[PDB]
Amino acid sequence: ERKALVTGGSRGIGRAIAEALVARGYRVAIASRNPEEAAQSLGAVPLPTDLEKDDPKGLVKRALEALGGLHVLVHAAAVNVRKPALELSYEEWRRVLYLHLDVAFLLAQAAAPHMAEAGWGRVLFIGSVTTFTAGGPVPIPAYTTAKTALLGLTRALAKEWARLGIRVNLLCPGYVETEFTLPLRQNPELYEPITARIPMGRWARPEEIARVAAVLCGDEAEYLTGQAVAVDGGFLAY
Amino acid sequence: ERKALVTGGSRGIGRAIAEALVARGYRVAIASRNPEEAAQSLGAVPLPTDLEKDDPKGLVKRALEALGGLHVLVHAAAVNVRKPALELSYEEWRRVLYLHLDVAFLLAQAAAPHMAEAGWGRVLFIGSVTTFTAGGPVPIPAYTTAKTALLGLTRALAKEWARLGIRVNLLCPGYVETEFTLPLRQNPELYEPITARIPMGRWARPEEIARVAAVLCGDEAEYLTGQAVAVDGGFLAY
Repeated sequence: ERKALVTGGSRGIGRAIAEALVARGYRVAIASRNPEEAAQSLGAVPLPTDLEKDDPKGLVKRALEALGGLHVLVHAAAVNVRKPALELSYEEWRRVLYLHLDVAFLLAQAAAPHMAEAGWGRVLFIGSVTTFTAGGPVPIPAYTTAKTALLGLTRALAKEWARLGIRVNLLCPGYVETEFTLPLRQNPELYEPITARIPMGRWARPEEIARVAAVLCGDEAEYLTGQAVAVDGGFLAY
Repeated sequence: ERKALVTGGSRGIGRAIAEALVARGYRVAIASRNPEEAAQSLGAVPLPTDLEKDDPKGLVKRALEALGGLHVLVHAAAVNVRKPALELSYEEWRRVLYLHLDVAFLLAQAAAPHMAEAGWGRVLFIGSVTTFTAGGPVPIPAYTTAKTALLGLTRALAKEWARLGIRVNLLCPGYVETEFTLPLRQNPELYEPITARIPMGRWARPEEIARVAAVLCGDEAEYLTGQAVAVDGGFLAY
């Protein structure tokens, strides 16, 4: 019954979330550069797009038309430039901040009217342990800044749209085994020091993160809004 | 299949959580001073006890024997002495800190071995918006201290028991309509200023809080531990 749009939905965390939503009976549309194969496999509508360049408003419009409505928005698209601040160019800084933060704002702003019309909505932004820390041995200042900024956006939008029936939250996955994080998992100087700080002693599978994402996209979150929910195996608590 | 013990389970938030767990197929035991009627109504095992005086270890033992095991512990017992610090006696301070914090530690410490034996466990402590603030117009310094202390205990136990298959989290309900909070709801000078800060514009029903509690007591929290999850209608984000 609920209609959902998941960006970065062809692989990694986004894919896992899309699968979880389909399992809940939601009509799902996934956006990424080449979502065709994943969409057919998951049972979702494919929406090819380059979110680093294409107008976000346009993607929301395409989702509304493809689904016949829009109640849920999950922005799980991922990109990164893992370079220290003094090496990072402004173009690279902007690339990371645009996709993670500006697009988050633009997508949510475009989706809200439709959720309000339905009187029910769920916006789920994707954070990180870097929403609360700086990534430790990994040089990701731009990513850290963007993922922390999302907590402010989450609070701001949650505050303004609560009366409209929309809940806005920030799911903060910990260290997860995906293609996106391979550079970290393959480097011992990164993987070892990080994993030693995870009480559960292992990285997460995307599906384990998606279990919580589904909750934040359902009736379970009726009175839950403007919050970050960290699913990190105990990393931050360590 | 899962066996759960819920303190403060005859009314308010505890009762709602017990109901939610029974709905999930869990075998539940509720503890409070007079749980008989509620237990019969909910379909749970009654465990009469005065947690402000009776040895917590004894209650856990009684739960294990009544349920045939123990996988879940929810400490939702509630008490308060709403007096400013300069008026509060040490006895009153200790009354609040003992029931909310010391008993939390003692119950969890006693339950952990059984959860570890089963290789799966969920400990859910109950926080408050006072885990992050001081209660605003309400004079509750002891309660604030205890509910904030629980976040430290949550992190500490989560860190040590993660490898044992136990997840430990702090559910922080916002302003909820229960008998316990009537003094706040009945006073305009308290209710009005507080509610004006809740984006959703209303207090929660216990059942709405329980929806999230159930998640934190299930497989959805497999990779979620050592965290606080606030379900407050947007109050803290405001």
